[PDB]
Amino acid sequence: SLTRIDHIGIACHDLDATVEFYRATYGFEVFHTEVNEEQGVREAMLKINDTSDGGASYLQLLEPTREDSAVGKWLAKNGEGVHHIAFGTADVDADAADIRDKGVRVLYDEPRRGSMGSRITFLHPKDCHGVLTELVTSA
Amino acid sequence: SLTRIDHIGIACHDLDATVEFYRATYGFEVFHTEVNEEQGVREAMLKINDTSDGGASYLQLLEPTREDSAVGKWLAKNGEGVHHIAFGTADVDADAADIRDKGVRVLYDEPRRGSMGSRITFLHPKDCHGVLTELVTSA
Ligand SMILES: C/C(C(=O)O)=C(/O)SCCNC(=O)CCNC(=O)[C@H](O)C(C)(C)COP(=O)(O)OP(=O)(O)OC[C@H]1O[C@@H](n2cnc3c(N)ncnc32)[C@H](O)[C@@H]1OP(=O)(O)O
Ligand SMILES: C/C(C(=O)O)=C(/O)SCCNC(=O)CCNC(=O)[C@H](O)C(C)(C)COP(=O)(O)OP(=O)(O)OC[C@H]1O[C@@H](n2cnc3c(N)ncnc32)[C@H](O)[C@@H]1OP(=O)(O)O
Ligand SMILES: [Cl-]
Ligand SMILES: [Cl-]
Ligand SMILES: [Co+2]
Ligand SMILES: [Co+2]
Repeated sequence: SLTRIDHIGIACHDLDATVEFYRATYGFEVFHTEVNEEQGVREAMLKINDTSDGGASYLQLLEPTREDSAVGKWLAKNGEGVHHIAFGTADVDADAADIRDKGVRVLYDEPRRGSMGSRITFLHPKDCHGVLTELVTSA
Repeated sequence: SLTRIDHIGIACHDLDATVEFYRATYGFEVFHTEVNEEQGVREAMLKINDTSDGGASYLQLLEPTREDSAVGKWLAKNGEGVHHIAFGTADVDADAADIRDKGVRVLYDEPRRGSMGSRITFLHPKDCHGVLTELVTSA
């Protein structure tokens, strides 16, 4: 079952500049940074709060590592802004299988590696009224 | 201080169809619905979780009441998708005054009425790396 908003994925041209804007304007600190070569992103997680299911909610700031990537293509077309939303679950494999059985396109057979060792999948935005939708089980 | 993600604002052509997609696909229920004539929206709040600051996080589904509105114009230009993000605070007036003092454009002098009697303001998306950003104090 999906038990939280895990994160808001925000695409930006310059991660270091955008991280500084969040820190200076709101006082949000960097929880974690990493590069995901498979996804083609340099990412910064800013933790905003903890959640009633035992997890947390983050802003996930993303800069593309290459133009030919999900976020590189999206930035080229749309400019900086919200790229995806992510829901947390204790069992991404089971929740993904249930949602596949409703005819929503699940982009990965098997969950892949996301932030901080998480296991992730995505739902096609054209099946979700225009919202690229991530499912996340934390490590 | 901003202590939670309050909500994700999602623009849609047909609120009743989009609410049904969230209910059928994820099991999310309607927490509240209302019309905001000033903002030009018919809205549905779906509660996803409670938050460590005592508040909650929602999906805010929005259908425009008229074409000449924030959401009507955005839908016309961009199609269905994420429209804004909202941060919760115990004192929207003070947090708005601090952010005004950093040169980020605050759209309302005085917080206005939002969902469930809340007091809200917005930050200009061109000052926030492309993200229309709401500040919310719950009633
Ligand atoms: C690591 C991490 C984490 O949480 O752990 C992350 O979040 S990594 C985050 C980065 N990774 C990902 O996003 C992986 C999942 N995304 C993808 O696989 C792809 O971006 C998708 C969904 C398939 C789309 O393919 P592609 O990038 O090749 O562009 P596309 O040209 O195929 O676009 C197909 C249509 O979908 C629309 N479209 C594309 N990206 C979209 C988005 N982010 N939100 C809403 N709509 C979107 C686009 O406007 C096209 O619509 P029209 O037909 O033109 O109207
Ligand atoms: C009740 C409730 C609740 O929580 O309680 C709600 O949330 S009600 C939610 C609905 N209410 C609101 O959104 C009120 C706040 N929004 C506004 O006042 C306006 O939409 C804004 C920000 C000023 C923009 O003005 P307008 O609608 O007239 O369109 P615009 O043509 O002025 O656009 C100016 C530029 O800003 C860009 N722009 C417009 N809306 C945007 C959005 N949602 N996210 C990111 N960028 C956006 C647009 O692409 C233009 O960029 P280019 O220069 O072309 O690149
Ligand atoms: Cl990697
Ligand atoms: Cl009203
Ligand atoms: Co993500
Ligand atoms: Co809102």
